[PDB]
Amino acid sequence: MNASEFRRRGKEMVDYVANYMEGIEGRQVYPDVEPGYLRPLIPAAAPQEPDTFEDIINDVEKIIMPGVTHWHSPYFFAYFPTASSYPAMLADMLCGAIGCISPACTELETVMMDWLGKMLELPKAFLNEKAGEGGGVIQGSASEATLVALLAARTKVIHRLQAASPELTQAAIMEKLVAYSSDQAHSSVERAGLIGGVKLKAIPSDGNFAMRASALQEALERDKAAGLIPFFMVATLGTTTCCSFDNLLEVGPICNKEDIWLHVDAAYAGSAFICPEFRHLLNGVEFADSFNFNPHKWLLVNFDCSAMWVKKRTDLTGAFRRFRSLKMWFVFRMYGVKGLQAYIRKHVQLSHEFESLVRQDPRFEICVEVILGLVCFRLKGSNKVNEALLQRINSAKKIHLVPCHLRDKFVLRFAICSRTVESAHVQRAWEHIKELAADVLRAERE
Amino acid sequence: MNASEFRRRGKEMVDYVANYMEGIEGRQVYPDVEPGYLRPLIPAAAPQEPDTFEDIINDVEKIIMPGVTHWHSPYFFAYFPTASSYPAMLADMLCGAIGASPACTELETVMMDWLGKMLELPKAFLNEKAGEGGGVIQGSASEATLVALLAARTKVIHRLQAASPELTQAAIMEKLVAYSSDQAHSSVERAGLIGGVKLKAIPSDGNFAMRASALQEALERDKAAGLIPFFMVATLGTTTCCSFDNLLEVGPICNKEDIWLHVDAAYAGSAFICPEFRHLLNGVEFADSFNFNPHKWLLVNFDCSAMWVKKRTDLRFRSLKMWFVFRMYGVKGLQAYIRKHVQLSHEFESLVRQDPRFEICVEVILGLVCFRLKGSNKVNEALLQRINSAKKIHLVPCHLRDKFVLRFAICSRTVESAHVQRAWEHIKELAADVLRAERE
Ligand SMILES: Cc1ncc(COP(=O)(O)O)c(C=O)c1O
Repeated sequence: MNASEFRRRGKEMVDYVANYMEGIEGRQVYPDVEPGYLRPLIPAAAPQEPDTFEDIINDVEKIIMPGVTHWHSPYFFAYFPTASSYPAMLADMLCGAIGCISPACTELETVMMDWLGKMLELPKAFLNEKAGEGGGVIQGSASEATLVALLAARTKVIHRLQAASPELTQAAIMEKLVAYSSDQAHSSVERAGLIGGVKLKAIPSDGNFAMRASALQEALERDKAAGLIPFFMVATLGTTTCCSFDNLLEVGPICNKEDIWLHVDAAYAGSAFICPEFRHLLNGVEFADSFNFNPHKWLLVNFDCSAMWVKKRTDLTGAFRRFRSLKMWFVFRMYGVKGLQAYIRKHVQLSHEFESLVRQDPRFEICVEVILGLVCFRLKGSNKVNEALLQRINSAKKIHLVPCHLRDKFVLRFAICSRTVESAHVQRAWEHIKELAADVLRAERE
Repeated sequence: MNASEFRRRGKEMVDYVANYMEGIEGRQVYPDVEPGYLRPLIPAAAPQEPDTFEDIINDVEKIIMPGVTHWHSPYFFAYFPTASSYPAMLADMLCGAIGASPACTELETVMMDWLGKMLELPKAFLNEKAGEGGGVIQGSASEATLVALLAARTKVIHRLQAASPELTQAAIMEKLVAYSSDQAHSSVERAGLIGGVKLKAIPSDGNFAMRASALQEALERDKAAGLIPFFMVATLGTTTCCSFDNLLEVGPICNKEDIWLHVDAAYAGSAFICPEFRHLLNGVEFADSFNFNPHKWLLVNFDCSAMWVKKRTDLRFRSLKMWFVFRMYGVKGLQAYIRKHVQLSHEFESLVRQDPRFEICVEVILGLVCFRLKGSNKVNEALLQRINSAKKIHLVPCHLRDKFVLRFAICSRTVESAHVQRAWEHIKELAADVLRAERE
């Protein structure tokens, strides 16, 4: 098709999109289709002549929609929020026109990482605006980022021990290397240790599911005693399981003095640190060698955006593609800092709403302190009761919740995710959960 | 911003984008601004209140455009891998709104069938209810080559162990050999290193095609030296020139010698939707796997690389975009698209044959012309250097044998023979100046 025809149809698709979004509340979030429903609906071969746009869009409604998961539904309460903003869509559009994989890309990235750095109020050591030795950079995921960090640290320690002891071979050194994370850390850490070919050990967390000084130091002594070599440690701010926070201020100086590279994975919670109410949870970065979080989670930049800063950017070269700063730029300019702060606080509020609806009911309990946007709750009593509860919910198909385990407790996770969630939805949700609970607790007397 | 702001600014962006594409002829293909230009044009910190859309798009022209490459220019005469058609942009827009997905798994299966029939692969390769064999979208062609090689590795190991229970996997692998043309895309070499097997190049003939004589030789030399051939990559539309391995001669030898025959159609594979070109693909019946990237010529986004196997046992929502592109051009549209480009190629080819200073190195079949200035390597390097220096068009070189070469690829959506005329005349001029200098 020619330019002029894209105009008619692009604008049409813009309308089609807006509609889908405006009416999204109406859709059953999860698909109920029987395998192989699709093939009969689509012809055996490609068409010789072009089809009409009318026919194709109809077909998107009739054929594709029924078979897709609508995660932008405000009724999606699983995992963590996944960024989808209209400003990013507009960027993707432009970005599709230009194409990408020169200087505007690299430069807007550096400057955007500086914008974001100033927002999270990071130590100047991570910022390269005033000529600093460190800087920011966009990765595809927290996981990739953690890997990039593990491998920079690996390279580092090798270059150190070899400088001080030339006779020493790479193979012989990596045999000894040990890395760390909290027992609450994310799989991406294990992934990294295996790719990086080193040993990974978990530190036991405390009753707030946080890594502390004493526990980390036990570990280190234990492994140094056996001749192993600490080189890398990941600290999680906003664990996947229950949004708990490693004690960065306790752990930072330890890592420093033990010549252990400290990476802070803040993939979800990191977004909230642009609000002064939450910035303190980040106190400690001072000590970190690298810091990462996912704007494509809670900062409205559409997927593929992961933000990482390092104290020494040449440390990073040791590890040896797209135009993502454009999205960031659009999102930041189209919302402003204030608007972003509001986005965050609106979720946090709604999470506290749900929280206090649960407390208020003598039958339930909160399991972890509710810090920001995730609620870990439970029906008082047996696990089995709560596995029963989650079944009912997940079977009813109105909402969907993801259980986790906290030591020995089975726990239900409610997560404020979507861009358009209001107080109304959260309430509707809690109704549904509470009907189903009473049902369960009544089938408990039989 | 809310949904009705987006109905407005979204349609506005549709306009900005179309304008962009339409006037693209006029833009210089390469930035003429230095790393460092951007920071001072843009404030030091993010704004507190929302900026206006109007000020943002103005900033895109004034600030972003000078700093950007413009690979969608007709004057970009190489393969732009992240190039996209309009139907693809329409798809992306929807894909954004949407974002465990039964529709995306199943559409992909049907699209692979569509592509399949378009290329008219033998019935075997079809996943269309036949049972045996089938097709899959791999990440990239490198990833495909590696998948075939692993499948092939596994096959030979089982084969040899059934015959000789004593042989160990390790003892076997140490002796395995893989082959490909000496024009084999780099991604064969990588697949071998990861598969931990020996890779040897088969020398091509006067046409840069792999032939029986050369294949048999290597199988003889290596079998006798106690090695075991197990895998080969035949290339259809090489990445240096636009060469074509002879499947008719190579195929039968593979089947006989138990060599697994993977065909790498690369970029060229798309041309086989046209009857004129299907003869270059005769031989696939012998092949065990077949791969190509439809991005190049079937106007998709390159997240896509199609691969089929004769036997399936031996082994992001992409499908939507495919569906949109195929549904929106039609087969005939797609065909006209390849055909136009081939035509532009033969037109550039003429201009080249019509100047005695230049030669043509490889038969021009598809959208690529390999030519140079008659004479010396030195000379040509100098000509390429000053073409890129002028930044008005872009070309990439390659080495065929021992000889530097200029590749002219007609690849963009908007290319017309005017752009070709204008580019050739540009290439003549700087060749004059280059020739002069050489005399000194
Ligand atoms: C002949 C050939 N094989 C393999 C490849 C690799 O393609 P991809 O980058 O999609 O893996 C290319 C593309 O550049 C090619 O031209």
